Amino acid sequence: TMTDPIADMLTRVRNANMVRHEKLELPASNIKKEIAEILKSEGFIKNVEYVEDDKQGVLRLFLKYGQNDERVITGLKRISKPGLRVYAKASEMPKVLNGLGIALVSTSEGVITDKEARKRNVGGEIIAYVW
Amino acid sequence: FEERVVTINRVAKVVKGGRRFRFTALVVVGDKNGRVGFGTGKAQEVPEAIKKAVEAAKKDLVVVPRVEGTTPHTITGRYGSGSVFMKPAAPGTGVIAGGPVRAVLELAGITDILSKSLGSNTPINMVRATIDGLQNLKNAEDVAKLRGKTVEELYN
Amino acid sequence: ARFRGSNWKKSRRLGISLSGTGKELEKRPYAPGQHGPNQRKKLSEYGLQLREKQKLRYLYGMTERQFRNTFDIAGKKFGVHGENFMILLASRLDAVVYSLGLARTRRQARQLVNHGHILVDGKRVDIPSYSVKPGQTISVREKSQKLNIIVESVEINNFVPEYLNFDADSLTGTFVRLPERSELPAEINEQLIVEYYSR
Amino acid sequence: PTINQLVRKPRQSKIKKSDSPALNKGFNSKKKKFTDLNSPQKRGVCTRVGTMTPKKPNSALRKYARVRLSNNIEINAYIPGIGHNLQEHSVVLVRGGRVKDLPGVRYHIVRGALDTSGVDGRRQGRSLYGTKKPK
Amino acid sequence: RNDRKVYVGKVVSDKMDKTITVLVETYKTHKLYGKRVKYSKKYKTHDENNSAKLGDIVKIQETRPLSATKRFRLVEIVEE
RNA sequence: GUCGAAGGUGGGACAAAUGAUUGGGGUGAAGUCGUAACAAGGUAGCCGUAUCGGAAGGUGCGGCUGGAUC
RNA sequence: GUAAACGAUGAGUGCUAAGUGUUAGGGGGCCCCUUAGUGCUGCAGCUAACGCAUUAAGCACUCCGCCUGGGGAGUA
RNA sequence: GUACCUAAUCAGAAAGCCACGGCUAACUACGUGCCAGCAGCCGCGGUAAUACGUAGGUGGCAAGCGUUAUCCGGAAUUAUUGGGCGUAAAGCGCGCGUAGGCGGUUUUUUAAGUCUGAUGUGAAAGCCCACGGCUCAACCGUGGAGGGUCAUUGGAAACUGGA
RNA sequence: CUGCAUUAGCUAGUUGGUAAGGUAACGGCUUACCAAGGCAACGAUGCAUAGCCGACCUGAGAGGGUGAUCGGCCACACUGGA
Ligand SMILES: [Mg+2]
Ligand SMILES: [Mg+2]
Ligand SMILES: [Mg+2]
Ligand SMILES: [Mg+2]
Ligand SMILES: [Mg+2]
Ligand SMILES: [Mg+2]
Ligand SMILES: [Mg+2]
Ligand SMILES: [Mg+2]
Ligand SMILES: [Mg+2]
Ligand SMILES: [Mg+2]
Ligand SMILES: [Mg+2]
Ligand SMILES: [Mg+2]
Repeated sequence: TMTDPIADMLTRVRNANMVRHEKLELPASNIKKEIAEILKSEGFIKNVEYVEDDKQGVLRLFLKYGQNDERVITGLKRISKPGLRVYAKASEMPKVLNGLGIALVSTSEGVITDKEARKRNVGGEIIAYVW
Repeated sequence: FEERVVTINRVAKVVKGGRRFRFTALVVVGDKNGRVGFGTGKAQEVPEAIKKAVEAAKKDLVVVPRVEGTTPHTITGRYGSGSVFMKPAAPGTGVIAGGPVRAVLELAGITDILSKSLGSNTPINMVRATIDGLQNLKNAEDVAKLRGKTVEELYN
Repeated sequence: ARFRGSNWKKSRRLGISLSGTGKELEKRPYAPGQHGPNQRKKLSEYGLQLREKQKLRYLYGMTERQFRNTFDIAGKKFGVHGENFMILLASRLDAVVYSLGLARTRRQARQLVNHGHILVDGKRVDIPSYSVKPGQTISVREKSQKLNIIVESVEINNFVPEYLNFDADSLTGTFVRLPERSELPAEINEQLIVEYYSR
Repeated sequence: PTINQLVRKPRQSKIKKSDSPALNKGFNSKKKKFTDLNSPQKRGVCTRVGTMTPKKPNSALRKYARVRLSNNIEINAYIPGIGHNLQEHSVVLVRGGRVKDLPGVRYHIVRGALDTSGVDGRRQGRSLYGTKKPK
Repeated sequence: RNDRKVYVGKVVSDKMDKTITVLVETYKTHKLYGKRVKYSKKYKTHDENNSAKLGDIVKIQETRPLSATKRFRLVEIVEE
């Protein structure tokens, strides 16, 4: 059965991005909305919409394709997994693509990027790398 | 463009009479200023094979992003079973790479890099893997443009 | 010195004048020995790296062990490794004495230091490998002030690098500051030497 | 493998065998037991000295001696150089190194050590063949 | 006063007299893989009144050796 | 007097060496016998099993294509 | 208690162009839509290549079994 | 009467070892002729051997240079970092299931994991960094820095766990 | 903080209790008495090997290998017992 909803989200994004789909819809969760909001904030995705469904909600993500159809998201990777959870200290926070990419971190200060985590000096679980 | 002959191979086709031999050359071409190319040429004689390879390499030239004589970010170029990891290095590190990779990186005008061939050691596939890695290299300006941010905003 | 062989043969092999004048390369600019005159096949990448390392080593007349130790300590410093290695080589009492012009040859300068003619900060230093730091004064021993070799070398107004400051009247030099790559020999490609020691 | 499989059953490295087993054993006479000690060379006594035919495609008569070592292991040791003084009952120093042509020979006799004489008239690579400087 | 170590576990044996065996569960991270693995230790504990029973969560504190194998005492019964 | 080292006696356990003889394996003459496989290899081959035969192998039963011209 | 016990392809879940046939249904106007099977063809992607391709050998997460040169040997 | 210092005399007493087909920097001659021999591997040698032996030349090192033994590396060839299982080695013939591993969405709470501090401790020596002393260096000394899966205690609470 | 399951069962002062003796001292430490416990696939028991550590060698790292000299701790003093 479904074991990693976050990983599913990132794969759906990866798959839709490969085929250059404009939008994708996925089942919603609070964590997945937060991840989506960072991606829009960092300019990886155009827009995030939430639709109430009387179940768990639906997230609609609109993907960004640059001029010449160049993809703004090149790759996404799940770091912490149900099989093996990965945590880092603020000092040890990883840089993705030498700052060209981002790391999404779950911290006691909320789900945030690696830059904010180093700034706030708060470490946590490394959810994923997006570049 | 500077030209370096990576490998020369005597190849054979079997006919009724026996084996007929030709020479294949793999050549890297570069301006040593962010443009590099690779080509293969086959001929009965090595000079003619080299010449054809040079002409092929000039036809396909790839633009390489460079940050002060190094690459912008770490990358693993993969082609077939060929895999080449390339990590940016500080000045004075030198080119730490083996065989075909060295030729491609030097002719692209990269003077400082950390590299390891993780896959096949077959010369052509190593070169193609290296070129793949360089092609997937990205610069902050382009990433900023694509993500609709300033370079400063990219690094926070 | 330590290596006491044909400096010409070593110059001719390495395609660089170790004396810095070109006298070795004037007549026979090709490798020594039977096969010297004949065409030389292209050097491998290893061959080029080794050549460049040997060029620098024989230029400063050092043994391999000491050369490699110097390369290591240079690497431990801050900045570009190759440049740091070269400035550190130039900072040797040997090199300083030669560049001040107390001797006409590097081997001569080495014998001068090794035979105890040289003073550093007024005191006798006899180790050619001694690492002169900025601010130190190199002098001649009071007894050796009138040596024919020294006086004749000083009379020949050899160009003195900017990082040094020599007074020929007193036979006293000063290591003013660290050299710059510009001031160091231009025939050496230190990057090849770094690569050599990488593998 | 999965992480849970790796925790339950760890990754296992392949153990390696010495090419020179006889040099890596000693013998205690009093306890009458073999001792595990790594030795660079071993002394031995030549049981037999003879010639052997190399594996094809090579062709020669190769000089060798069967040597009973101090640890009491019997081995075949190659005799290097041109010419030898060795006979049965000679005392020799044996080092590691196999001869690829000769199937059973996994060791070499050290020239110019103990009874073994140096190669006569060797003037290049003398240290290898136990010959003193000619001068 | 310095404090003696206190552990919480489930009683897994009550057969012995004035004694209970308490299983304390802790996690040991694998040195290489980094996954935490469940580990259990049975602690022999003094229960004077034979109060505790198999299957009740209990709190135990370290003591002087009370027996050949018993080093802990029952502070309280957390759950039953 | 208790305990008690060493010693003695007994039936077991384990390990190593050796043993008439015997078994398969490996290597090595251009030895002897046949030709089983690779082509439709001249009865497609192979797998499990059973049985038979100097030897490779043969045959039965079921299975696979990693076979099948016209 | 073993078979080339084979799709020589562990199980679960989600996601990712199409076209066409067929089995058992469902829904709406012969046509269209839809569910679960079963075939063929074919993108993207993958692959050493052959090929695979919503019946993945693509992209992912969970758990299990298994591999680490050939022979000796599936022998002692 | 050692170190050190001074004076006098003298290039006089003070260079060897391995390698040079490829990897791998450095080739020719002669002798030998699948012999004698070489060899880490690919191999070399059966009459014009840069592979044997010697000589000349060269290369690499140097009071050393080679060989053997052993360990780590290269070896992503046990792969957490960092590999695989259609045909290359590798999916149990297939179910039913136990332990274990893992698990959908929201809220509240807790704080074991997680994160962030403080305190104690993790000897000295060593490694590392800096400085100082030995003519230099090795070496010696001094001060930092680092090293726990550590304990105790104060916070944070997204995620994992518990309720 | 170690290998081996082609080592799967192990233990009867053994596990616990009571009382007494004994020890600097707690305690099956020992002895009577009472009960049947205790340990083990989270590897008991057996077998093999080994002083342990600060460190040391290697590796980009993660790791791998090792435990001379010096310092700490332990054990031993012809063998065994007192
Ligand atoms: Mg036949
Ligand atoms: Mg047939
Ligand atoms: Mg029959
Ligand atoms: Mg089977
Ligand atoms: Mg269908
Ligand atoms: Mg030789
Ligand atoms: Mg490894
Ligand atoms: Mg197979
Ligand atoms: Mg199956
Ligand atoms: Mg310390
Ligand atoms: Mg011992
Ligand atoms: Mg490594």
